[PDB]
Amino acid sequence: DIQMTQITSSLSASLGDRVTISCSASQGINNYLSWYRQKPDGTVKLLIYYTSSLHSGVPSRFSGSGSGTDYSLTISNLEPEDIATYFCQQFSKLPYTFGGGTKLEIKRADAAPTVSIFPPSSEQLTSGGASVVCFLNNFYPKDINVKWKIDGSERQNGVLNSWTDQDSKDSTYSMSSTLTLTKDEYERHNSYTCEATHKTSTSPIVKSFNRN
Amino acid sequence: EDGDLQCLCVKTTSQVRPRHITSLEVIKAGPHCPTAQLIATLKNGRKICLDLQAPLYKKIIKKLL
Amino acid sequence: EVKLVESGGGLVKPGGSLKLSCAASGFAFSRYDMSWVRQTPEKRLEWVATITSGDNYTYYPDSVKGRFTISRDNARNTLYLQMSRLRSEDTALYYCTRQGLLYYAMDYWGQGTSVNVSSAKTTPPSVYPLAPGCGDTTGSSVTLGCLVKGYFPESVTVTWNSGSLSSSVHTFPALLQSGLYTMSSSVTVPSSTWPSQTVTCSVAHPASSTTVDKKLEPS
Repeated sequence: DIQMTQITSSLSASLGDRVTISCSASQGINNYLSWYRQKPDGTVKLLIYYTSSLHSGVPSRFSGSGSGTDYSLTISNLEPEDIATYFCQQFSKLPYTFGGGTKLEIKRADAAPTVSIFPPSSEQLTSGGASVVCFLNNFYPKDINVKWKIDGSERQNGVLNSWTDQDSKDSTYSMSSTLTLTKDEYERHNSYTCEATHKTSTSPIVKSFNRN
Repeated sequence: EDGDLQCLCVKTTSQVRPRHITSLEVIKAGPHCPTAQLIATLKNGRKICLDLQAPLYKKIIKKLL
Repeated sequence: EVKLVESGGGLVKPGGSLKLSCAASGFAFSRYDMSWVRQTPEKRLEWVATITSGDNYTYYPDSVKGRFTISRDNARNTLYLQMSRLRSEDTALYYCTRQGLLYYAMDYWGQGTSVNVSSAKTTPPSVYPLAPGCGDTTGSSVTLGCLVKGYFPESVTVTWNSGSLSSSVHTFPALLQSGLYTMSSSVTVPSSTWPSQTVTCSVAHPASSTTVDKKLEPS
């Protein structure tokens, strides 16, 4: 098997820019690489074959390049139809392997998250469960980190974090941290805190509540 | 590099006298040879691989495919 | 256009069977190598099968040999992928594709027929309202939400006030916990206009034929 390594999971590029998107290969393929683009929803379509020959109906700004184990796709003057994920395949030998994919997102001036914390509702406590929720909304960049602290000592046990796509409206990410807990051991503690480390400040932003 | 099987036509020439070529085989692209190829077979008996980068190529795409 | 319609995708129980179909249109189907590729939920792409157009062979990767069986019917212009002994891992979106001709990459891909694969039976959602308890920090905007626990299959579509306050809303992707789906949705409004105004989250989950409204009551 050939490990096809697309090093940047996602990457930030303002509109009208020049973008390079690298795809490295575990072993030598004989520039028998491809490039694919997947619209956030839509089908995927072949962009470049060989290493640099463009497929029919592909814009001129797309140009492939490389040799041996290293290859690049590159897009001059980026257009908003290109905000998508990109994949490199190789077809030099079986089994055919793809890249991890590179997601393309649009750079804005990094903003901090508006953090809101919520205790588990009465309706759910009746059911016999307890989910403490923490919303971290409208921030940039996607890079964010969360600490859950019950009575001042952290817990990474029943946590679940779900991030949104980049907001089409205003280019800001938002995430949701759910702390699922047995309803009895929820009542064995009082202080519930949700910390959030982000690029926008050194020490974290903290939202909390007590039971009383 | 643990040598897998290869294409019969790894390298090619545009430079050949068509007067010599008695025949012409074309084979598709495959899992055992990523690029397609075509094998011109000469009067004396040799076979040669001709370039698909040159405009010897528009008589391929249509030809077999 | 070269077009590739796909079908037969659905929910199947582990250790089951299913036959995917891919209808071809816009080319000499018999003289083209055809393949199947799948996209994991994780997201990544994965080669699954290929078949030589000189009728000949089939090629699969190690992860699905013997379980999967690619096959064509040039008469019908249709490509089948016969799956059996399915697993958790095989849960993915399955594209049929066209290799071929000069350089052997997949030049055309279909829309994609989906294959969700799990043992869970349809379940409507519990819906719990999310409102700020006790501490009266208020401030000049206020954020609220709706937790949607314990449902299947994923397909729920949470809307607010019949999409009245639809700007300043964030619906989060559903994670799968304990065999059932869980998602949430937040909404932000001017602080003044909440406690007085009606604020209802409507959680439609057409799979279980359900719609669960919930007004957000203060504390």
